[PDB]
Amino acid sequence: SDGDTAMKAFNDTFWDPNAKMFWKDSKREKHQDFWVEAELWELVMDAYQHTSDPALKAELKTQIDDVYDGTVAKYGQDWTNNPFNDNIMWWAMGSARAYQITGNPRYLEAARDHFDFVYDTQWDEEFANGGIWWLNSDHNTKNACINFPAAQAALYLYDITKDEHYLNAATKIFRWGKTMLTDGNGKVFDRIEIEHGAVPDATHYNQGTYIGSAVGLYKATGNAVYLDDAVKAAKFTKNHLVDSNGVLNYEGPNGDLKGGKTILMRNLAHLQKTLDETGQYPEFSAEFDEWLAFNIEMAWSHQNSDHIVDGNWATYESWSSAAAVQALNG
Ligand SMILES: *[C@H]1[C@@H](O)[C@@H](O)[C@H](O)[C@@H](CO[C@H]2O[C@H](CO[C@H]3O[C@H](CO)[C@@H](O)[C@H](O)[C@@H]3O)[C@@H](O)[C@H](O)[C@@H]2O)[C@@H]1O
Repeated sequence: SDGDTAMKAFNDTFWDPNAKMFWKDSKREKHQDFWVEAELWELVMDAYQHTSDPALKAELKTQIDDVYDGTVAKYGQDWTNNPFNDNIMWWAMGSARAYQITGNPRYLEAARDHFDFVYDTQWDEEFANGGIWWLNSDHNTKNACINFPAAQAALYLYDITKDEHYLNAATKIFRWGKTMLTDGNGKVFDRIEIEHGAVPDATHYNQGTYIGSAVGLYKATGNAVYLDDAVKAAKFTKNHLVDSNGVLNYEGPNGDLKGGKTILMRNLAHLQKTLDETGQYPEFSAEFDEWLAFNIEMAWSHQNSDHIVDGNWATYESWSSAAAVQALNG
């Protein structure tokens, strides 16, 4: 598959087998940032699930354990001192998925311990009747980039454990977030600050985690209202966070946002699979599928001679270049 060629190329260009970490760029001077490494972890897991090449599948399965090992070697196992609740939760969510694939108890303990630290200590009802703080060092804002990923992490932990506590957490987080961090119609706000209120800046990765938490809640509950929520957020994305030809936007120069199409595509694939399997929203499903295929082909067609795609789809960086690889590993 094109997904096989894209992932092997991405590994050949950016994977460091000594440190067991991705390089940040094609100069190979520094390794990827901590949180982005959890998102390239998930990319390896998504290529693992996508490929029907059994030799590549087995090599990616090994790489799932190596990405964790390289990160724990550099940083330790206990990430609860990191001041960013979102740094912790990206890795808790990756760890839950690694448990689903491998069954290695260390990944369940990592996921649970890190999720529980954030939800139990950083969910607050003093400010705005709920929601998780951005930071554990200072409590001034509650952000989409911690709240929707936390919901997703809780839904993985519910799927793994069937402990209803995790479904209750996912539901409480998502309900609060739809009320306080969206316009009620699919546009996901960046954050809500104590002093200055809502900041209605939308981005690919916050549309993405909203969509993924909504689809996950649909799968856990069978309540169609959650798939409606996902559809409205996908429709916002396809009509607003795109150029005039319908290609998803380039969000640089911000280093966190430049690769956010990676997180968006991952979640849009969950919505695509669920609409295809359920027959929900069939008119939207057919149009969504056409729009995704157009985007994936615009990514495919943007490769250099080493089969790496820079994130401006309309020196190569691993986060920016990851989005095309994710798009081809739906
Ligand atoms: C947590 C963790 O990954 C840490 O390493 C990151 O530094 C941290 C970044 O999050 C902040 O910045 C992003 C991007 O902010 C910019 O884009 C926004 C959307 O357009 C805009 O509102 C903001 O003013 C900036 O221009 C935000 O998306 C986050 O909410 C947060 O402010 C990770 O959160």
